[PDB]
Amino acid sequence: NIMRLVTPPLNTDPENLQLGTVTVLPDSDEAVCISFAITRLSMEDLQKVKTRVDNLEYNQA
Amino acid sequence: NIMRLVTPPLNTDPENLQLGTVTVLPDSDEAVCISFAITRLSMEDLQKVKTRVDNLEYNQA
Amino acid sequence: ERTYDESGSYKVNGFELFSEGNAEDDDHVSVVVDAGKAYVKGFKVDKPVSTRISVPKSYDL
Amino acid sequence: ERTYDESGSYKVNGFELFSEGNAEDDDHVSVVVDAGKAYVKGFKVDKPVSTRISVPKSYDL
Repeated sequence: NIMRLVTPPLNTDPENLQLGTVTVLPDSDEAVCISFAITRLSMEDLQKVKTRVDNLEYNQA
Repeated sequence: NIMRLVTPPLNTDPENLQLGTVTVLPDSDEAVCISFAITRLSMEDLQKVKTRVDNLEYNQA
Repeated sequence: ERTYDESGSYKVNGFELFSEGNAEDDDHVSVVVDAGKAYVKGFKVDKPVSTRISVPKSYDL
Repeated sequence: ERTYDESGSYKVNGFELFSEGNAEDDDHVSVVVDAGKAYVKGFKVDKPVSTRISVPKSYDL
């Protein structure tokens, strides 16, 4: 599709982990690479998220 | 108890996982079933929660 | 032990409650628990088919 | 099985996408995937070095 409307293919296969998407410009050597890999959240990260929620509710108050 | 004041039994046994509650109307075959089971949160779900938090703080700003 | 110490008891999928009112006995109301999977106390609990349970009718005055 | 039930598929580290444009073939663009570690369907996937992949150029009109 044209660059304004191009989108990556839709997939729902549980057996595969998506690492990212590669976009190729029309008839060119240039390509745009982006990573969208699902990544873990360690218990430290989840505690930091909880602290951010605490700060959000404090600011709401 | 009367329908306005009836509540489910309180339990704290670790050995059991609560799946829901069933309410029976007084002297009737009808019964209201609701599921309150604790469900997991995969890494994708937690990442989505983190994104929601990011949107929340953006809107706060 | 590791699973319970990390995440505790949680549901994976299923175990929905549905009322049917099967006339096995006039003093009971039949309830159906849909098939599902869960980890209770760290032990997996996989049920392939739904389980039928019955609750006694409320007659206390 | 236990890991996939608890958390699904996720990435631990690595697997970044970089475009190099190596001239292996005029009809292709070379892309490098950096080394990383991941858990797909609960099975660990640990790669020590990067992998080269190539995408065909777009000529559809």
